[PDB]
Amino acid sequence: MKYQVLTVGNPNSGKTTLFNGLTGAAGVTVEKKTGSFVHAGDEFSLTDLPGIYALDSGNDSNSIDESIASRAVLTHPADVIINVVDATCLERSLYMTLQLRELRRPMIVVLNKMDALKRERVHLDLKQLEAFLGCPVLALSANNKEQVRRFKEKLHKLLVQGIALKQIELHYGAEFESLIHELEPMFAEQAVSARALAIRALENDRLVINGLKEAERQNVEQRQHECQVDIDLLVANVRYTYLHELCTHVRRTE
Ligand SMILES: [Mg+2]
Ligand SMILES: [Mg+2]
Repeated sequence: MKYQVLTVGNPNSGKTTLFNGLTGAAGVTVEKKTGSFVHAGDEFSLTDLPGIYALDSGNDSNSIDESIASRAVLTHPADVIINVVDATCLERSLYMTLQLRELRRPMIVVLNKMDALKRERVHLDLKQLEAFLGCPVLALSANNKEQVRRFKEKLHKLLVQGIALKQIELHYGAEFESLIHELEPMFAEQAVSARALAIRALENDRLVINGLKEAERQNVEQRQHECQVDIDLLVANVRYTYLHELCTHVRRTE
């Protein structure tokens, strides 16, 4: 059975290096490479998504690479999404990981360059990271082809066994959570989390909004204005707080 795998991550996070090591052999050719490798009589079509720092659609140009990647994660179905994070800049790369896990999609966090972090006298509790994120957090180094081969086996087992996904608990605020629950039913029948789609709708992500009827569009529009706090400010603040406490727990100074 053929399995669709999406490799997404920050630019220069090792996301590209993993894809080339695994698969061997468009209009966004910056970071749109499709590859294939076979393991245990099953095929693995991989799509290297452009390196991005956050999720955002475009049509405004200068953001085509980002728009392509954001669109794929939100529409293009995939059996698992390999999110590569560079341990050296841990906090920076986790912003997309938070948005990714919010989608409630099969996810595998692959921590890269863990060896370099040891040299900086920084140690990481990968196990504690797995508990907070609720998704498989695997650690390797994409440079090591030996470790890359070991990763193929872990992925195949994980894909067949099923990816256990413990929903991330965020609680932006009852003020925001009330609005989210009111828009959740519109996105029930999707491929991504209905909750996440409403949050993106409340952030005025036109990509999600354009799939809405004009009437439902006006209903969503009104919710943005009938707020005592700016949606963008509130969402960003909650996301930052979670990231900071997460990093301070799993990290260790010497
Ligand atoms: Mg109200
Ligand atoms: Mg209109």
